[PDB]
Parts: sequence; structure tokens; C-alpha cells
Amino acid sequence: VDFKLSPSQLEARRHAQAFANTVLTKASAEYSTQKDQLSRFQATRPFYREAVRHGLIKAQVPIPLGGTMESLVHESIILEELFAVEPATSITIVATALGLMPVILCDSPSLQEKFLKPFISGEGEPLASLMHSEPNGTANWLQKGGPGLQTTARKVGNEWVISGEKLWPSNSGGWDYKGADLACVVCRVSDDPSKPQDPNVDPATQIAVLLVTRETIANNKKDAYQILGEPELAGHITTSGPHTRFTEFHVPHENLLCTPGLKAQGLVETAFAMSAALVGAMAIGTARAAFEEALVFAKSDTRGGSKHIIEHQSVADKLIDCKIRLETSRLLVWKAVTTLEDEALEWKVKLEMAMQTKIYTTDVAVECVIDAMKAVGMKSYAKDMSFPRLLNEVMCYPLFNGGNIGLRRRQMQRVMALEDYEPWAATYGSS
Amino acid sequence: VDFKLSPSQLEARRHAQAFANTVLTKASAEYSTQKDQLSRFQATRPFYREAVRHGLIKAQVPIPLGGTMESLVHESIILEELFAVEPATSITIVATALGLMPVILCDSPSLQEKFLKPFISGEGEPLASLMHSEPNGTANWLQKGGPGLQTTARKVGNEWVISGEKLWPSNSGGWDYKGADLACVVCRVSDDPSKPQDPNVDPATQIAVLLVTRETIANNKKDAYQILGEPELAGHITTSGPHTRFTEFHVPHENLLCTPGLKAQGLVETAFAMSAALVGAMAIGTARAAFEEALVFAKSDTRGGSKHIIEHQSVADKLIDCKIRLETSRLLVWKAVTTLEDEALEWKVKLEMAMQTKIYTTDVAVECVIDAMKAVGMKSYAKDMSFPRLLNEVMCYPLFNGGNIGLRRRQMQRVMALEDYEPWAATYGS
Amino acid sequence: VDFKLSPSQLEARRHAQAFANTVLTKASAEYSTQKDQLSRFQATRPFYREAVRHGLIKAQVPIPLGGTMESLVHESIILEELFAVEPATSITIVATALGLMPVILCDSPSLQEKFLKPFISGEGEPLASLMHSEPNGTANWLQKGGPGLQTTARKVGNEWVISGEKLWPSNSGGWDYKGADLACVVCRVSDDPSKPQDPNVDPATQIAVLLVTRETIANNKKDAYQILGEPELAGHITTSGPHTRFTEFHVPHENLLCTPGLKAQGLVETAFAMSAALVGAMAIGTARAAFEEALVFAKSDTRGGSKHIIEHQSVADKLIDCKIRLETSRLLVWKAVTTLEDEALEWKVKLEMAMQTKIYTTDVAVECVIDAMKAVGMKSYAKDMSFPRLLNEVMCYPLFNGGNIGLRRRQMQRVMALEDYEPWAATYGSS
Amino acid sequence: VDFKLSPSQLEARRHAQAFANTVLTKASAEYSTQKDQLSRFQATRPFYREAVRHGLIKAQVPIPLGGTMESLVHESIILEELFAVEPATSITIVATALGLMPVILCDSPSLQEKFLKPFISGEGEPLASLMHSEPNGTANWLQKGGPGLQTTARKVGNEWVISGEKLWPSNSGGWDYKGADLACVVCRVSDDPSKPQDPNVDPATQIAVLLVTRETIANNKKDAYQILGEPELAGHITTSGPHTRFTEFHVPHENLLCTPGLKAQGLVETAFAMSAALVGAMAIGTARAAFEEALVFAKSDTRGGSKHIIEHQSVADKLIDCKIRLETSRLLVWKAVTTLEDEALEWKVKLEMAMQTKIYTTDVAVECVIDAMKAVGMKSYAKDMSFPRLLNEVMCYPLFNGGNIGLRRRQMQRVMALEDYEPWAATYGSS
Ligand SMILES: Cc1cc2nc3c(=O)[nH]c(=O)nc-3n(C[C@H](O)[C@H](O)[C@H](O)COP(=O)(O)OP(=O)(O)OC[C@H]3O[C@@H](n4cnc5c(N)ncnc54)[C@H](O)[C@@H]3O)c2cc1C
Ligand SMILES: Cc1cc2nc3c(=O)[nH]c(=O)nc-3n(C[C@H](O)[C@H](O)[C@H](O)COP(=O)(O)OP(=O)(O)OC[C@H]3O[C@@H](n4cnc5c(N)ncnc54)[C@H](O)[C@@H]3O)c2cc1C
Ligand SMILES: Cc1cc2nc3c(=O)[nH]c(=O)nc-3n(C[C@H](O)[C@H](O)[C@H](O)COP(=O)(O)OP(=O)(O)OC[C@H]3O[C@@H](n4cnc5c(N)ncnc54)[C@H](O)[C@@H]3O)c2cc1C
Ligand SMILES: Cc1cc2nc3c(=O)[nH]c(=O)nc-3n(C[C@H](O)[C@H](O)[C@H](O)COP(=O)(O)OP(=O)(O)OC[C@H]3O[C@@H](n4cnc5c(N)ncnc54)[C@H](O)[C@@H]3O)c2cc1C
Ligand SMILES: CCCCCCCC[N+](=O)[O-]
Ligand SMILES: CCCCCCCC[N+](=O)[O-]
Ligand SMILES: CCCCCCCC[N+](=O)[O-]
Ligand SMILES: CCCCCCCC[N+](=O)[O-]
Repeated sequence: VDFKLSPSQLEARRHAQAFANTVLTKASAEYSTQKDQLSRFQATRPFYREAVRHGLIKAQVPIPLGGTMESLVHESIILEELFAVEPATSITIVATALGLMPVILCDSPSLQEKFLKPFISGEGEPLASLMHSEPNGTANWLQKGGPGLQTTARKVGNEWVISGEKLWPSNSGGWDYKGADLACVVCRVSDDPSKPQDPNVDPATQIAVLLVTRETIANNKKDAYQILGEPELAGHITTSGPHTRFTEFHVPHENLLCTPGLKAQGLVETAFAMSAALVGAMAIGTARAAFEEALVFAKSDTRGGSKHIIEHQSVADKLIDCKIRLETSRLLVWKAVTTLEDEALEWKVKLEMAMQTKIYTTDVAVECVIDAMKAVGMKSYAKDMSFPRLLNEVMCYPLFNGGNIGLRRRQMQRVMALEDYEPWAATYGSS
Repeated sequence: VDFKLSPSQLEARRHAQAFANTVLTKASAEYSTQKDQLSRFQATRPFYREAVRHGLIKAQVPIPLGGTMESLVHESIILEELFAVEPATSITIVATALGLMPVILCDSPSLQEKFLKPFISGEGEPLASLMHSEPNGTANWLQKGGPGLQTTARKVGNEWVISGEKLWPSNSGGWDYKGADLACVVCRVSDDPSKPQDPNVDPATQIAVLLVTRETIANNKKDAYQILGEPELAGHITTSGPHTRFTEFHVPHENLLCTPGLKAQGLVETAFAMSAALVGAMAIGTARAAFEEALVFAKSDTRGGSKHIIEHQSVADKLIDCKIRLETSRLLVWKAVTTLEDEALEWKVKLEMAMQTKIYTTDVAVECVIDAMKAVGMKSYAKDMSFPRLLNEVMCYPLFNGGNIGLRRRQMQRVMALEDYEPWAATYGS
Repeated sequence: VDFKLSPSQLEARRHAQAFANTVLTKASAEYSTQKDQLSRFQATRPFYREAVRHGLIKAQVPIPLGGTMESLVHESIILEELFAVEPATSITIVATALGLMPVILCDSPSLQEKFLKPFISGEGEPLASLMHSEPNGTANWLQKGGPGLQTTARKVGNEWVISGEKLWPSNSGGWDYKGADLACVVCRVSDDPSKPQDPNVDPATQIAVLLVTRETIANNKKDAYQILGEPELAGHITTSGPHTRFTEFHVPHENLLCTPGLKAQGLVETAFAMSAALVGAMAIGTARAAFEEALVFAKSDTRGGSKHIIEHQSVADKLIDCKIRLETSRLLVWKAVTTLEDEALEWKVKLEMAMQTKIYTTDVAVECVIDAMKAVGMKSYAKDMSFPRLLNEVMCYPLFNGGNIGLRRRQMQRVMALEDYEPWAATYGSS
Repeated sequence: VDFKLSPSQLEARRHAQAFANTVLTKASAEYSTQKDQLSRFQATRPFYREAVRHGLIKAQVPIPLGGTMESLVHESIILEELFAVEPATSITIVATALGLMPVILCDSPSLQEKFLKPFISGEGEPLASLMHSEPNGTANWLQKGGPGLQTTARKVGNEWVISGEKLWPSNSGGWDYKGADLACVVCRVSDDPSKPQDPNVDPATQIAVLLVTRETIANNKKDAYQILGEPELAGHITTSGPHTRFTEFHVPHENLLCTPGLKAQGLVETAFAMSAALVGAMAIGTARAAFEEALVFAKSDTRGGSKHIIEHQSVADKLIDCKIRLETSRLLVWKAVTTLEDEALEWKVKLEMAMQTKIYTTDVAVECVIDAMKAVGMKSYAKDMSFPRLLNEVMCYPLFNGGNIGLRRRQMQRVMALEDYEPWAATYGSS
């Protein structure tokens, strides 16, 4: 067992830090003057253009598929550096990565070649989005006997027709509400959308993923695809994740990701399990920013006392708990991503590890930011420090990419409940 | 022992709710539109005028002093209802209350009568501020051997001269940056403001409090009193609590609140012990708003499943924890304000109770808001729900009115370490 | 609103402390040398004898019913003082009190006068036990479609015939395994115990309570009532709560507490809601003992340093935390018992307050003891301090009298789910 | 960065598992009959003999020094498996390992050759003990202006003379109160024990360590070395860490382990740093046994309901939390021991990492046992399940090997305060 970083892992960090410091620090001056979510998002376009130019979008795609991703650990390192400085743009990169993943994970080389092309070219500002979440919620999308996804699709001739609404998926409307360059739309197959999901059929068998592009949207009537709204968010105020309605929206059969059913569900689950693990690096980044700002402050400020405040046990106890939370978090993220990369391991073992990671890292980052604020004191409450921004941004993490209470805990629970569950298979191997 | 509310307590509640619902709900339409902290504060003025007109400033001053305060439990009830709806303006009322406290608590009838008069008139929009906080911090303001307060005062003939900077005291500059109608400025006495506090004298023996009005400022050179900035805050975005510089600022000796020393410090400490307990009510208001919003949501929303999410044990667990936090918090605040009004109890028993209250209620209010969000899920993160506002507002409480880590835990620790510490005196008698 | 204590409340406290300090402090010398649970229990009899003699058992019975209980706050004060010194015998007093509660709460004057008489007499060592808990568990006893209680009762002629097993009910076998002076035995009515509970009938409608005395047992075959074992507990090692098997045990119809059904369930629910509130006083006593020991230590010991350890912020932080938990706990207990006594409030309002109290005070008492131990340090771990006893005793409280996880949180959840739930009705009145 | 275990790492786990299951499981039948701490400890002698015969003592010594230790990760894995089954004897191995450490670490191959010899032999039952802890505490042993250690040494001719008392150090009196085969006695150098430590001297400059063997004790008057008592412990009831008084105790100057002062303190610090990282493996073992018993129960018991209790969200939530705590803990220990082995890192980096690990793993192991108990419910409180023993055992860990509050948190606090503190040095390398 080994924790040493390769020169390429160290270079990835250096590269990521430099990008964050020289480019991402300039974003605030641009987006701060904009007075709604979309305007703020549009104001980050030149930074994502720079991200593309720096090869960061290409680094979201595995090398066998023509990308530049060296490993998930490299990716983890990069995301922590980006998020420790500025989630603006950084969030758009990971959202794109997630949007690309169903394609990256499917086993069709020609679909891959076709749809990944703009993302590996190193040019423009191509956006991807995994359009799963809905206005009515999704924690119970797989519940047998429940309503299921409210976005449904039916086959009509050589075409699929999408009806319903998505809400939350980052990048989904593109820069201009004419659509992301690639959206993966998750639907429940239904021949009559006005009829409830058949309670005698397993919801996972009815799942389909349809690839929707700018061209797809252009080939539809204008009111077949509409942005109804854009949520004003507590934090991550420069991201876009609109309320989209599909009305009789036509998609060619060649844009179906795979045969509807368990294989389509498996592509979604795999992608959200990859993300579950990697989201820990975003949480670490945000919390580390908090911990470091508090650490620096505590080692150079006496707060009208005679000694630096890090010398008070109560202040140091906070910084200690923060440090422990960040250290355990990163270890768990690195464990999770290498587990996911281990071909000798069963899915359920990878999934369990990925759920734990999401749950821990995201809950604990919140505590870390709040403890840092408490240690710094009143000064952390004003926007000449970064804590107000960090507080709002860190609270996204336990809620997003499938919230801990409704989704991640439940997925983990289902695995632990399995008769052949091996708690330590990822550590000591399978018996 | 009894928990039943009297007719006037129930009516105090009815009256605070009605004012919050009919008046305070309209404030956001005005302030949200504004560009910066000061202008948001200014957009709040008509709502403070309505508060005055509803007798809510008069209710901050005891009846013997010509006010209408019925009791601290009434006060707790009012603050909870107010903050459960809208901290804007509500914050201004309680900051005024605090600014009034050292005058209320001194026993100089001529001073009370002179300086409390605008606040009991039921007219205008008079503001008070207790100016204690500084740019360099105040958690160590009484540390023997430390530099102490950096706002100092010196006697020159029949007046006092203030040299230094305050930061954070709410209302301190008034509506227009020409001053609160009354400010109590806490200074360290120093003959020479360049000489470091004498390491051999107890800092508490050097505390003075000087009363400063808009008239006091007007009678000084323009540059004697400078507003240098206005913090942009995470939450409570409509409050003013500027950065103020006093440079050779002249104050009549008759505006000195009491004799410098333990008595002046004792006034500040008592003022802040009373606020310590009452901020619990503010915390409960905010946390209660989160809990009730989450509860209604969980009882009416299935999140695309077959049952309301309250039926999921993990959701219910969060709401149970929120409910428990709120219920224990309110009990402790009422216990505290009740303990503070008990003439039979000695100061350290009251102070300890008050410290306990600020610490518990403010820490636990934050967990309550976050657990409420986690229960609601993704939808709590967007501004068409209250939670984004509540999250930012609730984090103020463990940090402000003397933060828990540096101030309140240290005050409490000092009491507990005394030889004659009686942990259960407030309950089981001395 | 008022927190001042009356002379009789202050006297109740003085009396309980005096008894604890002069009688109960002597119990350790006697049970410490016994070899098993039952012997330690039996070694306790003289102290229970003294408790009776001191009026403490009579004080478990309301004044209208011939007892001397002045109120539930009085009760709370007393229990805190007892458990702050020695849970031995104290636990026997409270278990009896629970045993007496379904009789206390029925509205049959002749039954009360009859069955409560030994307990109001001021003489003997009479024990009572509410026999609810079962080897298979009881968290799901009212689950529709479940197996229900495995102790069943059927009517045969003019008597009832109990079949099944109880586990845990304190005092149930009495001092000598010939039975408690009064045992309230909760059964599920079933005509054929070898057939499963009907999944179409609400389990609450089938609940019966049969009073079983030492005479009832004497009038049965010796093998119809068997003590099969006595659990060795981590703490409260002087209590007896045996494994009891009923095999065709005949009970007179005049021993039926009420018509089987929702009234019988209601009596059990009300008994356990009252205990749920009062058990908080037990938790507070135990954790107060931990806190006071730690506090006296911190104020008198420098641990090889220059100053008393209370001067260290981290130690003080623990004690502060202990203090807050104790203070909030006792307030909540007083709130809850006063709520239970308020004739103007709906039951669900009383139930909810009672559940909250049990959940909070019991969970928080565990943290309090543990934090006290951490503050004292290594010395807390040896049996020449109270802590090792306190640790084992405190861990009982979240688990017993309806565990928090399986029972109390589920009872509270059910009330919160109701359409007419008023969160603050106990504070601000109902609408 | 790699987490894969080698065949030798897998073999060490199998081996340790086989040992715990075939040998350690039998220990309880012997020690449970004994009536005091020392008797129980002596009853474990046959099992320590077996441990020597399995080469487990030899494996506490590095290969360069003639032992069989393969790595610190090997050692972590072994201690986890041992403590998961039975901390009796397992504690004695680990106490001996700590005892040997200052010798293992010193600059003297001749001292190493001489004193380690009986431990690498593979026969008998040799015990080591690092004797640092005292009746008055040690958290402030290095405080300038404080009384310092109360076990003191003066040089008298060509011998050293020990005056003072020790309390807590495991194995110190050996099997028979005639001494551990090897004991490293940590002393404060004081020409006159009657005089207070000089407030002008850095206490660290006055530290000496004297090796004391059974021979050393035999060459002294009966009352120069006396056992005043043996603490009765809450858990780990089969260890010995007695109260020891040295009255004019003579020790040859050749037995002086190194030059008194910063170098001697260095060896003690380094030894306790290593134990700090490795006690997490003990804590994990105990918590893991709690988690696994609770998991198996949750997956096979319905508690009188229609489904296994793991299906209840609240129960699963407890198991999830336990799992997360165990996973993050193990990762941290492996990171800590690997960091300790890294020759390229500054000492303070290794020290901070070891402190982190001790604090986190030990605090979180207690939470993990208590959660497992809450999930199982009332059943967990009786001694026919492991929990009562585990609860008592787990509470040792935050308190022992330098309690978290007094020692480990302050050692970490000192590191973080240093101008050149590098929080991420153990991960991302030093600047
Ligand atoms: C910055 C950002 C980026 C985003 N990017 C994307 C994206 O790229 N793609 C995408 O599809 N979405 C995206 N979203 C949404 C995100 O993935 C959310 O996690 C998702 O909407 C699910 O929300 P939820 O977990 O609260 O589930 P919900 O269904 O909304 O449930 C809400 C709450 O209900 C309760 N609950 C419901 N069911 C249960 C149950 N069975 N058991 C216990 N509790 C239950 C829980 O408390 C849960 O938290 C994004 C959101 C944000 C803020
Ligand atoms: C909305 C609002 C209204 C306000 N109104 C007023 C007002 O009306 N009047 C007024 O005077 N002020 C006011 N303030 C300020 C408020 O009272 C702050 O609590 C006050 O500034 C003290 O801050 P602090 O506790 O963080 O101490 P600081 O001295 O600023 O110290 C900050 C941190 O340093 C650490 N620290 C410093 N010393 C120690 C120590 N000895 N031991 C352990 N840790 C230590 C702690 O972690 C502490 O949290 C207001 C602030 C806000 C946001
Ligand atoms: C099973 C077992 C095995 C053991 N084996 C050994 C062994 O092999 N060798 C050995 O030397 N000892 C051994 N001991 C002792 C063990 O290492 C203890 O941790 C050690 O005695 C120090 O205890 P302590 O941390 O509680 O410090 P103490 O000095 O006893 O301090 C007690 C408490 O005071 C407070 N405190 C004191 N000073 C400060 C401070 N400056 N700042 C903040 N808080 C403070 C803290 O709350 C602390 O927990 C063993 C004990 C047990 C139970
Ligand atoms: C000192 C002492 C005195 C006692 N006195 C009495 C007495 O006087 N009378 C008496 O009847 N008993 C008595 N008992 C038992 C006590 O009342 C227990 O709390 C009771 O047995 C119920 O146990 P439980 O809550 O763990 O439920 P169980 O049915 O044993 O279930 C245990 C666990 O399973 C899980 N679980 C089961 N169902 C659910 C669910 N639906 N939802 C979520 N989780 C679930 C929970 O994690 C729960 O903790 C005593 C015990 C002790 C130690
Ligand atoms: C690298 C994968 C990280 C995905 C983060 C984007 C958030 C999507 N979401 O909230 O579901
Ligand atoms: C009733 C008193 C409430 C306290 C006023 C809040 C601002 C004061 N402060 O933060 O120091
Ligand atoms: C009145 C207080 C009742 C406590 C009885 C003792 C335990 C009962 N129980 O665990 O169910
Ligand atoms: C290498 C393992 C070290 C653990 C030694 C046992 C207790 C030591 N202690 O308490 O300091």
C-alpha cells in the first residue's frame, strides 16, 4: 500500500493550481456585476473557454477514447485545487464530465467517436449535461409502485417523443438556452404519459437515455423545448441548471444511448457513482479554502490579546477537527476512486465505497467550514473574507449529486442489506 | 413551577405576529431592490417607523422608566415571533434595546430621564447603539497584560476626549451616518492614548462608558467622527453596523455614564448578559422558521414517491432533532430571563445561566437550519424557499453578541472555576 | 411562567438526598460480593425495605388513590437525587411505580383500592412489574400485518389463559422467583396461539392486560410459570428482569384490567409515556454524578501542571457541554411532566412532549458521562472513581423503557405525521 | 497511490486471524473465574506463551534488529484482527512493543543487541514496558515552570538512583511483581528530589531513560521497588499497569539509554508517536467487532416485525455511520504508519499525522460502538452479546496512550502553531 504521488500527479496539481490562480481568480470581477443566475453563468464563458484551452475539458475523457484523463486520482487532485480557489467554471467542467459519462461508459465505439468529438478537440466551449433531476424530485425514481420519472419517452415510427420536465441539471440549456452541446436525458418509457407507471413492473426496466443536441432542439418546433425558469441558488451562483419542459419533443432513434431497461439504468447508476466519489474532491476544496483561511488568520492575529489565537485550546480544537475532516475525506476519496478503477471488484463493492465517500465528505465539509468560521469569529461573517461564499457553497454538497438522506444513504442501505454483502471486500478482497 | 402564559403574554404574541405578518412581510420588496448594506438599512426606515408606531421601541424600556416592557418572558415571546418572519427591522429594535441597556441599568435618574426620552415618546425613528466592538477584536478586552480596548478616553478639563475605532455595533451611525440618537461608547481610560495599557492594573478598573448623541457629534469637528466603512454581511443584510473612527472627539463630563472602573464594566457585562439570554429568542425564531417550512414540506410532498416524505424514518429523524433543539432552546431562554429577573440570586448564578443560554441556543440553531435543509433536499438550496436566507442569518448568532468560542465560553469557564461556584443555584436555590 | 420551587418540593429534595446519602450509600458493601444478578438483587432487599419505611413507595401513588405523591415535578426531583447517588434499589422503586401505573390510570376505584393496598401500606417490600417486553422484541408490537406480541391470552370459561414469554420487565419474578406482588401482564388476545395474528385486524384492538399476583401463581401448576433466566447486564447490575415463560397459566377474569382493545393499549401507552418523561430524571441523576465528580476533580487537581485543570479551555469546554446538557435536560423533564398533568391538552400533545424528553435526555446523558471521563482523563477509567459504573449505567437509558431508535422516535414520528399536528400546542395553546 | 495488499500482508492477516480464533477465543474461560486484575492477567500467561510461539513478539522488532516486523501496515493489520476478537494478551503484546520501542529507536547497537535479545528468541514469555505515566499525571510533564515528572534520577558514583512513583504502564511489574524483562523508566534528572524542578530549565533537557530489568530489581533491596496497587479497570480487565514505588533504586550507568536531555525526550516522543498511529488499529478492531455483531443481528432479526431491522432507515443509518467511521479510521492509520516510515519527511509532519490519527480513530471508535448498541437495542445491554465488554474496552482508547484532551491535542496544537507548519506535507510533499 502506497500513498506516493507520481511526477504526473504532481504536475497535474501544479497545472491545476496555476490555472486556478491566474485565470479563475479573475472570474469574480466579471460575474459579480451581473444580477441574475444566467447572466452570472454567461459571464463565466470566457473562463470555461480558457479551461478548454488549458486542456481541462479534454482531461475529462479517458485516453482510450481520445481524451487526456490519466486517472481518477489525477482528477481528484485537480478538482480539489480548482474548488479550493473558485467553483465558478470549475462546476461547469465537472457538470460536463458528468454529462459525458453515460457515453464514456456505454460500450458503443461509434456513438462514442461521434458524440465525444467536440469535447476532445481543445476548441470552443462545448457543454454537456446529464439531465436526470425533476421538479417532482427523484429520490424515488426507482421505487416499484410509485409514479416514477415524470419525463417519459415513447417510440413513434423511427423516432422517440419526450414529454415532461427536468429541473437542476447543470449546463442543460447551454450558454444561450438553445441547449447544451450534448444532453443525456433520462426518461421512463411510456406509451401513454397520461397513464400512471404500471405498479406490477420494476421501474429500472423502463429506463431510457436519449441524447439531445443543439441540432435536435433546432429540429423541433419552438415550444417543444422550453426553459421555464432558472433557480437562484444560495451558492454556486454562476452555474446554470434550468427548469426545462419537453412537449412532444422528437428525438431520432440513432440518439438512443442503448436498449431501454436495466442497461440504461446501469449507465445512469455508474455515472452517478463515479460522480459520488469525485464530488468529495469538490467538498474537500471548498472546506480546505475555509480551513486554510482560518489557519492563516489564527497564526497571525491575536484579536486584541497578547498571543496569536491558535494558542487558545478552543481555537486550536476547531482547526484540529477541520484538519482531521479534510485528511480523512481525501483518503476516502482516493480509496473510492481507486476502488472504482479496480476490475477485480464487484459493482456492489464499488458502489458501497462510492456512497460512503459521498456521504462522509459532503456532511463533514459543512462542519469544517462552520468550525473555521467559529474559530475566526465575527470577522468571518463579512464578505471581505471568503467565508460567506464558502458557507453557501459547501451546503450544496450534502444536497446535490443525489442528496445523502433520500438517495445515497438508501443506495448504501440496499447494498448492506444484500445477503452476500462483504463489508471489507474493497480492503481485504472477496471471500 | 409553571409554564402557563398569562393573557398579556398571549396578547404580546398575537401582537408581534400581526405586526410581522402585516408589516414586516412588506420590507423585502423595498430592501431587496437596493445596492449595498447601508441602502438596504435605509430602505428599512419606514418599517422601524411602523415598529415605533406599534409601541415596540417603547416596549424595550421598563415601565418604571416610562416604557411598556412587561417582562423578559414577554420580550422573548416577541423576538421569537418577529425573527420567525423577518430579521430586517427586528434586528434594529433589539440593537436599540441593547444600546439603551446601560442607561436603563445605571441608577442615575437624571440620565435615564434625559436620554431615554426619544425612545418612550412613540414618535420618530430613534436609534440606539452599544458601541463596544472594535476592528482588532474584543474577546481579550479584559485580559490583564494585554493591550485592552483601543478606543481610549482621557479627561481634559470638564470633558472627555475619545481616540479610537469601533466596528460592528448595530445602529451606531444612525440612518444617515450622523449618529445614532444615543450611543454608549465603551472606552479604556488612558491619560496618554499612545501608552500601552499598564500590565499591572486590572483592565476592568479602567473601563468608562460615554454617551454620544447626534448633538455631541454636531458639536465636534467634522473629522472627529468618521464612518470609514460598512461591512457587507453574509446575512442580516439590512443592518448597519459601521466602522467608526473617533479622532479627538469631545464629550461633556455630564455624558459620562458612571464612575470609570468595575461599575462601568459591570454595566457593560450586565447589558451583554441580558442580550446573551435574549439572542436565544432570535436564534429560535430563525431556526423555527426553517423547521416549520421543512415540516409543512415533508407533510405535503412525496418527492415522486407514494408517501409524504415525513414517513421516511431518516426525514422524521431530522425533524425530531430540529423539534428537540427548538423546544430545549425555548425552555432555556425562558429559564434564563426568569433567572435574570430573580432578585434573590447573586450575579454569577445569573451570568452563568445567561452564558449557557447564548452558547446552546446559537450553536443548536445552526444545526436545526441545516437539518431542515437536508430533510427538504435539493429544493432548499434555491431562493424560492426561505432556507438560503435562513442559513446565512442563523450563522450570525454563534458569532455575534460575544461569540461563543472567545467570549461566552470564557465568561462561563471563569464562573465555574471560582471556589464558591454553585452549579444548581438557579434551580435548587443558594 | 415560573421556575421557583415550593417548600414541599425543596423538602422532597432534602428527604431524597438524606435517604440516598445515609441509606443507599451502604448498598454497595452488600451487593458487591454477590456472584450473579439475582443475588445482587436479593442483597438489595433491606434497602428497598428502608425505602418503603421512608415513604418512597407510597410516594409513587397519587394522593386521591391513598398515596403520597404530591406531583410529577416532586417525583422528578426525588428521582434525580436518588440516581445521582445509587441506582440500586432506586431502580426497584421506579420499576414498581411503572408496574402500578396501569392500575393507577384505570378508572375503576374498587380495583385500585384492592391492588394498590400493599403499596400504600408503608410496610413489607412489595414489588410491582409491568410485563411488556419479550425475547423477540416489542418495537413492532402494534405493526399491522406483523406477528404481534408472542405472549397471548384466551378466555376459557370464566378465566384467562396466558401463553408465551416475557423478557426484561424489572421486578417480574419478585424477590424469590415466586412473582411480583403485582404484575400487569400485557398480552395479545388469540384464540389459537399456534395460528399467526390476523393481518386484517389492527393489533391495538387485541391488546389485553391481566393482573397476576403471587396468589395467581400459587394457584397454578409449578411449571405454568417458569423463570428461564436472568440476564447479566452491563450496568444496573442489582436489578432483576427475568426471562419468564407462561405455559397454560390460568388467571381469574376478575384480574382483567379492562375490556381488551384500544382502552387496554391506551393504558399501556399512557403508562409508558409517563415513564418516558420521568426516565429523563434518572438519566440526569447519573450524568449529574459524572459531571460533579469531574468538576470537583478539575477544580482540585493540576494533573502535574501549575494550575487546576479547569483553567484549560478544552477541559472547561467539556464541563460547559456537560452543564448545558444537564440544564436543558431537567427543564425538558419539568416541561414534559407538567404537560402530562395539564387536563386541557390533547393526548397527542402530551405524548409528543414525553417522546422528545425521553429521546433527548437519554442520548445526551451518554455524551455527558463520556465527556466528563475525557476531561478527568485516564483516572476516570479505574474503579476507584465512579465513572466505570456511571458509563455502564448511563448506556441503559437510550435503550430501555422503549428504545429511542425503534420505539420513541417512531411514536413521535407518528404524531408529527398527523394532519392536525400542532408543534407548539404545549407552549402556546392549540388553535 | 495504491491500496493493494501484498501476499505477505494477506498472510499476516490470515495468520493473526487463525491465532485469535484458535487461541485467544479460549482465554475467557480461564480469566473469567479469577477475582482480581492481577489474577486475570496471570491467567493470560499461557496465551502470551502461545503468542511468542507464533512469533508475535518477534514480529514487534524490526528485521535489522533480528525480529520479524515486515512493516507498520503489516503491524496495523495484525493488531486489527487481534483486537476484533480478544484484547486479552493482545494488549500485552502491544505494551511490550511500546516497551521495546525506545531501544529499537536508539543510537546504540550494543544496547539493542543486549536488551532486545530475549524478545527475538521465540521462547518463554518476555515482557517489556515503557514506564512513563505517574499518579499525578503526565499531560504537563514538559511544561516549563511546572513540577515535571515525579519519578526522578540522580547519578551517584557510577550508578543512577531512582526516586519516585509510576502508575498505569502495562506489563511493568511482570507476571509476578518482580519486574518486566525490560522496562524503560522515564525520569527527570534531579540532583536533589526534595527541590522543585528549576523554573528556568526547559523540562525536555532534563529527561533521562534508564533500562531496568529483572536482574536490576534482584540486585536491589526489597523495598527499593514496591508494588503499591493494581488499578481495577473498567475494561481490558486482564492487563497489569500497577502502582510502582522506587525508593533509592540503583541502576548501572551502562543501562542509561542515551544522553539525558533533548535526545532522551526525542526517543520517548518518537515511541509514543508510533503508538499513537498504531492504537487506531486497536480501536478499529474493537469498533469493528461492534459493527459486525450489530450488522449480522440487523440482517437476521426482525425484532417481532415483518422484515429484518436493517430495512429500517434509522437502523441502517447507524450501521452506515459505523461503517464510515471504520473505513476512514483504517485509511488514516495506514496513512499514518506509512508517513512514519517515510525517510523524506520532517519529524513534525510525521508527528502531526500521528496525532490526527490517535485523536480521530479513538474518539470515533466509541461513537461506533454506542451506535451499534443503539441499533441492536435492549439486547445489546446483556452479556450474552459482546457489547457490554466492547463498550468498556472502547472507552480506554481516547484516554490511554496519551489522552486526546491533555496530550495528543496539545502536541498537534504545538505543531500547527510553528511558523513553518505545512498542513499537506505528508500528501503533496514539502516546499
Ligand atoms: C449545483 C447543482 C448542480 C446540479 N447538477 C445536476 C446534474 O448535473 N444532473 C442532475 O440530474 N441534477 C443535478 N442537480 C440536482 C442534484 O443531483 C440533486 O441531488 C437531485 O435533484 C436530487 O435531489 P434530492 O437528493 O434532494 O432528492 P429529492 O427527490 O428532491 O428528495 C428531497 C428529500 O426528500 C427526502 N426523501 C425523499 N425520498 C426519500 C426516501 N425514499 N427515503 C428517505 N428520504 C427521502 C430526503 O430528505 C431528500 O433529501 C444539481 C443541483 C445543483 C444545486
Ligand atoms: C448583526 C451584528 C450586530 C452586532 N451588534 C453589535 C453591537 O450592537 N454592539 C457591539 O459592541 N458589537 C456588535 N456586533 C459584534 C458582536 O458582538 C461580536 O460578537 C463581537 O465583535 C465579538 O466578536 P468575537 O466573539 O468573534 O471576538 P473576537 O475578539 O473578534 O475574536 C474572534 C475569535 O477569536 C478567537 N479568540 C479570541 N480570543 C480568544 C480567547 N481568549 N479564547 C479562545 N478564543 C479566542 C475565537 O475563536 C473568537 O471566535 C455585531 C455583529 C453583528 C454581525
Ligand atoms: C490499558 C492501559 C495501558 C496503559 N499503558 C501505558 C504504558 O504502556 N506506558 C505509560 O506510560 N502509560 C500507560 N498507561 C497510561 C496512558 O498512556 C495515559 O494516557 C497516561 O497516563 C496519560 O493520561 P492522561 O492523558 O489522562 O493525562 P493526565 O495528566 O492524567 O491528565 C488528565 C486530564 O487532565 C486534562 N489536562 C491536563 N493537562 C492539560 C492541559 N495542559 N491542557 C488541556 N487539558 C489538560 C485533560 O482532560 C486530561 O485528560 C496505560 C493506561 C491504560 C488504561
Ligand atoms: C434496567 C431495565 C429495566 C427494564 N424494565 C422493563 C419493564 O419494567 N417493563 C418492560 O416491559 N420492559 C422493561 N425493560 C425493557 C425495556 O423497556 C426495552 O426498552 C424494551 O425491551 C424495548 O426494547 P427495544 O426498544 O430495543 O426494542 P426491540 O424490539 O428489542 O428492537 C431493538 C432494535 O431494533 C430496531 N428496530 C426494531 N423495530 C424497528 C422499527 N420499526 N423502526 C426502527 N427500528 C427498529 C431498533 O434499532 C431497536 O433499538 C427493562 C430493561 C432494562 C435494561
Ligand atoms: C466529476 C463528477 C462531479 C459531478 C458534479 C456535478 C454535479 C451534478 N449533480 O449535482 O448531480
Ligand atoms: C435584546 C438584545 C439583543 C442583542 C442585540 C444584537 C446585536 C448585539 N451584538 O451583536 O452584540
Ligand atoms: C416511572 C419510571 C419508570 C422506570 C421503570 C424502569 C424501567 C422500565 N423500562 O425499561 O421499561
Ligand atoms: C504499539 C501499540 C502501543 C499501545 C501500548 C498500550 C498502551 C500504551 N499507553 O497507554 O500509553
